[PDB]
Amino acid sequence: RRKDALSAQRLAKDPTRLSHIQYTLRRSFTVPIK
Amino acid sequence: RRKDALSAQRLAKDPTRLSHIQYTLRRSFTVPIK
Amino acid sequence: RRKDALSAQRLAKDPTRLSHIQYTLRRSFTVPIK
Amino acid sequence: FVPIEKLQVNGITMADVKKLRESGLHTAEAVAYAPRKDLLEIKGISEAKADKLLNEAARLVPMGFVTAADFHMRRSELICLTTGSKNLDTLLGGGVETGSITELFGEFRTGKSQLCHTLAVTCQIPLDIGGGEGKCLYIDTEGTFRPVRLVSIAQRFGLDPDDALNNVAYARAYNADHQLRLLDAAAQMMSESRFSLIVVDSVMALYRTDFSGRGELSARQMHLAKFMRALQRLADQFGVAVVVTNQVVAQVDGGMAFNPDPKKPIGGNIMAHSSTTRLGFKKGKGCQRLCKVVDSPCLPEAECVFAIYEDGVGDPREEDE
Amino acid sequence: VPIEKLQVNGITMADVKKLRESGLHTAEAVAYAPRKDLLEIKGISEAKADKLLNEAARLVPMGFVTAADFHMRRSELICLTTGSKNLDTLLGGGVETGSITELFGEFRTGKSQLCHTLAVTCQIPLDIGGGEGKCLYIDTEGTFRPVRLVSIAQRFGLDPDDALNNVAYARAYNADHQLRLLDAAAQMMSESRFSLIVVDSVMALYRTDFSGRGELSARQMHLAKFMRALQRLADQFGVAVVVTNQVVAQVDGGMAFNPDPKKPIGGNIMAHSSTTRLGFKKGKGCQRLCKVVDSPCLPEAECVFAIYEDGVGDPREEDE
Amino acid sequence: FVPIEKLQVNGITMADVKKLRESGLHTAEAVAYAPRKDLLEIKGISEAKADKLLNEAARLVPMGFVTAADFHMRRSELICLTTGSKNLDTLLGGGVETGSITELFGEFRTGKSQLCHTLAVTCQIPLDIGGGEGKCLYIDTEGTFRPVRLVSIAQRFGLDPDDALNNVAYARAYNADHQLRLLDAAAQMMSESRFSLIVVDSVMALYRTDFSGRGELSARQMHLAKFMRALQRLADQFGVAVVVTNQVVAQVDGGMAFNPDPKKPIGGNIMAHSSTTRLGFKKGKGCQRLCKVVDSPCLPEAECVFAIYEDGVGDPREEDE
DNA sequence: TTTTTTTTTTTTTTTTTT
Ligand SMILES: Nc1ncnc2c1ncn2[C@@H]1O[C@H](COP(=O)(O)OP(=O)(O)OP(=O)(O)O)[C@@H](O)[C@H]1O
Ligand SMILES: Nc1ncnc2c1ncn2[C@@H]1O[C@H](COP(=O)(O)OP(=O)(O)OP(=O)(O)O)[C@@H](O)[C@H]1O
Ligand SMILES: Nc1ncnc2c1ncn2[C@@H]1O[C@H](COP(=O)(O)OP(=O)(O)OP(=O)(O)O)[C@@H](O)[C@H]1O
Ligand SMILES: [Mg+2]
Ligand SMILES: [Mg+2]
Ligand SMILES: [Mg+2]
Ligand SMILES: [Mg+2]
Ligand SMILES: [Mg+2]
Ligand SMILES: [Mg+2]
Ligand SMILES: [Mg+2]
Repeated sequence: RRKDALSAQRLAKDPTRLSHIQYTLRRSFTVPIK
Repeated sequence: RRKDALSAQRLAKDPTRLSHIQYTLRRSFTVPIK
Repeated sequence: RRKDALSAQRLAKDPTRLSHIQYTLRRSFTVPIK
Repeated sequence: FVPIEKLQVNGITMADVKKLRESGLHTAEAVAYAPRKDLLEIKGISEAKADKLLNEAARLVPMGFVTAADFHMRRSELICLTTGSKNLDTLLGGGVETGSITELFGEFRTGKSQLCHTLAVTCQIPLDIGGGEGKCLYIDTEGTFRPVRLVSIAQRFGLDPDDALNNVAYARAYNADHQLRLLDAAAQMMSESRFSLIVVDSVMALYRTDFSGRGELSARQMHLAKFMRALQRLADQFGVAVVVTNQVVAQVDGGMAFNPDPKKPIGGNIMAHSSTTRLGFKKGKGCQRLCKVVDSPCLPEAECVFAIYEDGVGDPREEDE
Repeated sequence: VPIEKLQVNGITMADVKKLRESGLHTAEAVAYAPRKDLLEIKGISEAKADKLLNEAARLVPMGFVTAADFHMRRSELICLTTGSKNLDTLLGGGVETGSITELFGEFRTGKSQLCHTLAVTCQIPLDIGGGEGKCLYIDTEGTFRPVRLVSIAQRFGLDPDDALNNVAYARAYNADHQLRLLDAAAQMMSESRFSLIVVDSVMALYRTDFSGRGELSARQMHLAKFMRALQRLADQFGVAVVVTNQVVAQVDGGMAFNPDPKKPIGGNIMAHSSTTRLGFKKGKGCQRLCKVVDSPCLPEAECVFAIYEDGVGDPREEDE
Repeated sequence: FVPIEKLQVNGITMADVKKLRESGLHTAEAVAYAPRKDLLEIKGISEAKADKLLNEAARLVPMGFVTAADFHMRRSELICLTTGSKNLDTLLGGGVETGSITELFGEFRTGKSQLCHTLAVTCQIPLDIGGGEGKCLYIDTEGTFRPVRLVSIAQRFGLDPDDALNNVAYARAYNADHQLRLLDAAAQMMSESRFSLIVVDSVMALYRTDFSGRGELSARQMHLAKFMRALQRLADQFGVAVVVTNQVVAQVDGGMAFNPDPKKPIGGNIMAHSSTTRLGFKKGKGCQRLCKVVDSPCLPEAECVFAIYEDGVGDPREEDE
């Protein structure tokens, strides 16, 4: 648990997480079945 | 079923379908009774 | 016991009480464990 | 409490004050607690004047936050009124608390009016013995008030019967509208002189007959809610202990067999939520009666036995055991 | 995020003080506020408002986030224990921060006792299930009792003096005062860390303040504004919010399907605004029944909890 | 669809493409459907350039008359998403329809959000079972999104929880302006990857409080109409299913007793006319729920019963009967 | 020096008796 788990500042201090989110959002769609 | 059934690209890629539509539109009216 | 214990006039007559309340409200949080 | 005369500052005229007093507002606390809409709907006050009045009232009396320790230490000095019975004092943790609504409900002949009569006398004895050192006010809706009991109880406590009778004010209501309107004169009377106790016996004596049928139920409930809210404002303003008596009704539909008692107080959710403390009364053997705490924000559920005698409400004797 | 971070790109301290006087205390509040309310502030121009909006949008993210990251973020949310194992099991660890929890039921159901227990337990360390923060209490019925807080803190081993000092209390006398107290609450929580907000009760004043069917719309809209402000405060500061509500018996027995003729006050606005709803009923002795009515992620079930001198707890074998 | 890059012909510069992308237009269909006024409002666009762009868009995208037989055989191949309940599936005639607007209205704890979650998770399964094979987009206005339900339902369908979570985009709106602005980002995102479902829960939540009083009713209705027009245009462009959630209020005017339901949805005439299909939800016994088709250009009026379990929405079981 | 045009758009429950 964290004092600021849902705080937006947590997203502001981690540009790498935002870059990963942006990369995952526009990655090509695939069938989610193994 | 098709992923782009209602896409305008389907109509644009088939000039024969458009020609058939134009031919059918201006064909003379007839009574639809057999 | 006082005839004007819960009366609002008691607090208005003691500005030091209000200043102490405001100072206590604004002091930083601490764990209430000895 | 702060008198309303202190409000005549920063362009406030005496005419505005007299209009407000005619409107039922007799103290600056009344102005502070009054909502903006109700203050504005009174004829003769402008919006800017109303805002100025609200700002002055906020300046005069505090309305902000406060630490819990200060509130606790302030509450620890609150005056509690003795009831003349040690068992009831132990059950209530000191006696009847001022500034809170206490309801006494039960069947007939259970002595609900006896406690009100006793409190009408015990509110004048000195503070050292659990008194209030203030006048009492009585509102009667059943024609049951009897000064003879007050004289006897004052004789029990050694107080002068003439002074005891002269220090209590009495009024009788004939309908719901008159019952509500009596509070307007009561506020002025308690503003002119110190009081400590208000008694209403009973709250729903007139409401049961004035409003009948399912169509009029909503109006009756709303009127009762307004009456209790006005009582809450009055108690907050003057800090006087308010005691109300209520009747009971038998539930014909015995679907809820879990409750062994088929009698419940009338009033419904409004009455249940409005009352701060609720005490149910039952008849025992002889003069003994059973008192039970039903709802209380700080007291546990328990029961006690108290006796009634010619001198008033007291602890049961070994002869009645 | 402090609002002082907005002191860039020509922003004057006078603008910051005007925003503070207007009730906005953090950059999140500025970001969430629409342009219309910013224009209503005296001394604010359209270009300045646009610059403020852009600066706020830069500081806090407002874009799209994948569901996995949101799930892993919510997995670390803080839940406050209620002192009862059954309640924790039903709520999956206790009350959830950042969401509105409503408790409704008739009188003598112990809602105020549960509120006191939550208020005291918000100060105990995290490893026990607390929140480690101050509590704020708004009372609309004059039923606050510090004695219960002292006793329950004695149960948990806290210092009564510190426990009383760490709890802020206020009382509202009308709807306007109740709404106005939120600005002071927001300022206090901006100046110091808080974890819990308790409102008991929401609908007490609205029953008498507004009269007749003619004023029903105004009352409902004022309640909607109050709940919108509460939700904005909750997701701005991340503190848990608990509200208590009363009940009313439905005279029309047309819907005989429901065995319970009592429904909470507030109607559709109250029902939709609250994130979670718990109904309370009285059992035998000190036992009480708690039932989950609405919850986006919890099934419908019931639990039994007892009230003792030390607060809300699990029922004992002696009560069975 | 047709990528906007095909417009880079006949003297159209790449800077014009950048301006169009910044203005919210991302596809050739967007240019074709846009009126002249909106194109002229874009800075740096000349009238001749706008005419050339319109001509090029019309050349690529056919916009003429089509015989009804071809339209019928085209619509016969639309993808319909299963809702996981055969009883509810039969009423919809195969499930929700892509390229159309479906609205769900009802009181609380009726399971609208659960159904939205089930559609959000079922749009990824292969279409031969009833899926859409595409990513889902979620816009939340009440802070009620719960990925745990998505994980559980994906476990029910034999889907990988990690990929199921990774294939869903989530966003939250804090005001009406932000909610409207999020559509630009959604359109930009869908222009790069294949999507099949868009859900808005709920449309009418923010507008109720953002706009105040009777005076601001017209502005609120205009903004709502603009938002629904944007949603319809987006659905036409990308051919994805659209689901919206609506709240309900009780009409105090009980003068008309013909309709036993005194509850009507929020939105006024704009919501009623804009939405293509409308479904009302009511609570049954236990976990069962009732669904009723209120408005539909093709489906007859009827009712259905479904249920909610830990794994999502489904057909009721005999145990619940 | 002349010489007017032309509507939009819904909110929102209360309350036991015997
Ligand atoms: N002078 C008296 N001396 C002794 N006991 C008395 C005296 N007067 C009344 N009582 C007792 O008190 C009872 C009535 O008390 P009281 O009027 O307070 O009851 P209650 O339950 O409040 O009544 P109600 O519902 O009619 O108001 C009598 O039945 C009797 O037992
Ligand atoms: N100190 C205490 N010890 C034990 N039980 C107590 C104590 N204080 C209160 N109670 C119990 O709690 C009940 C009232 O609790 P509480 O005020 O929280 O109820 P509530 O239903 O929320 O009431 P309200 O609607 O009046 O706010 C009492 O009737 C009693 O049974
Ligand atoms: N995991 C679960 N298992 C069983 N029932 C559940 C589960 N999660 C939620 N529910 C039930 O689903 C209902 C709530 O569903 P949902 O959140 O979709 O409500 P809604 O009527 O759409 O309201 P809202 O306006 O709050 O979104 C409640 O009856 C709740 O008990
Ligand atoms: Mg009698
Ligand atoms: Mg009597
Ligand atoms: Mg109570
Ligand atoms: Mg309570
Ligand atoms: Mg809900
Ligand atoms: Mg829902
Ligand atoms: Mg239609």
